Amino acid sequence: VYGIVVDKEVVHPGMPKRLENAKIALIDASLEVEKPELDAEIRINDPTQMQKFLDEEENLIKEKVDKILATGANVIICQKGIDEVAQSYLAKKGVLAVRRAKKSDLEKLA
Amino acid sequence: VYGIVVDKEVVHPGMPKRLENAKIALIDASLEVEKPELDAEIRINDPTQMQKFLDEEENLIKEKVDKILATGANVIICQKGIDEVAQSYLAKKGVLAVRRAKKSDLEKLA
Amino acid sequence: VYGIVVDKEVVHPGMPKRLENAKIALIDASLEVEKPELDAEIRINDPTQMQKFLDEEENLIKEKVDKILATGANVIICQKGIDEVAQSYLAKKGVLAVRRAKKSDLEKLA
Repeated sequence: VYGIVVDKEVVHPGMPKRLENAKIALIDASLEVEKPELDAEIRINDPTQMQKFLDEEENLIKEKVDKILATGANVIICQKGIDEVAQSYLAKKGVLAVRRAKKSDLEKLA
Repeated sequence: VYGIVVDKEVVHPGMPKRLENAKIALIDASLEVEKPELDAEIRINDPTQMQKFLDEEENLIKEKVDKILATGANVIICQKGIDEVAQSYLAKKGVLAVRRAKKSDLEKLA
Repeated sequence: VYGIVVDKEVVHPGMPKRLENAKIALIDASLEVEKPELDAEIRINDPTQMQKFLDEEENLIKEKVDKILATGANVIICQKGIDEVAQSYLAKKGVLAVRRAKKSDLEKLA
C-alpha cells in the first residue's frame, strides 16, 4: 500500500468509514472518563446530586475532545482505551477514531 | 365553545398542538421523578454508581407514562406537577399533556 | 425442517403455542427482576413501604418488556434467565417467549 496501514477496526459503527482529504491527529494519551474514586471517596443523598455529577463528569471528556477538534481534524487515533461515551460523541461529531494501537506504528504514521 | 375549555398552556413546546380524533386520559395523580431522599439516605463512591442510579430512576417515571399510554391516549392531562424530564419523553412520544389544572374542571371534562 | 429449530421448551404454559405470521424479537440481555441488594442495603419499618417497593420494582421489568413490545413482536426469545413474574406478564400480553438458548442458534436464527 502506498501509505501507512493500521491493523485495528474503527471504534464505533456510527463513524465516517471513508474521509476525503483527511487531517490526522496523532493523539497519544488517556481518552476515557476519569475514574473519580481515587480523586475522591464521597457519599450521596438525593438524585438531584447524581445528575450534575455524571453530567459534568461526561462533559469533562468532551472537553479533551473539543480541545483536540480545536485543530479541526477529520480523523483522530491514539494508543490507549477510548471511552464508549466519548465514542457516541465523536460519532455525533462525524470523526473517525481508532482504539489502542501499537506506538510502533504511530511513529511510522507520524 | 361547544365543548370543555382548559385554561392552562401546554407543558412542552415539542408537543402536538392540534390532534385529530383525540382520546383524552384524565390522570389524577403524581407524575414527577420520585424524590428518593425520604426512601433512602445513602453515600456514593465512583461515577459508575451514578449512571445506573439516575438512569433507572428516570426509567421509573417513564414506567408510569408507558403504563398510561398502555391505553393509547392522544392526550393526557392531570392536576399535579409534571416532571420536566417526563415532558421530553411525552414530547418524543407525540403526546399532548397539561400541568396542574383545578380538579374543578377535570370533572366537567370527565 | 425448512427453517430454524430451537431446542428449548416455552417459558410459560399460558402463552400462545402457535402464532400466525410472527415477528420474532431476538433479545440478547438480562430480563429478570433486578436484584436490588447490590444497589442498596436498607432497613424497613411498616408494610406501607413494602408495597410501593415490590410494586415499582415489578414495574421496572415490565418496562423493559413494554419497551421491547414497543416494536410489536409476536414472539421474543433471549439467551438469559427470564423472571417468573415477567412470564405472567408476557403470558397476559399474549407473547411467546423462550428462556436461556445457546447464542449459537440465535445467530443462525438471526
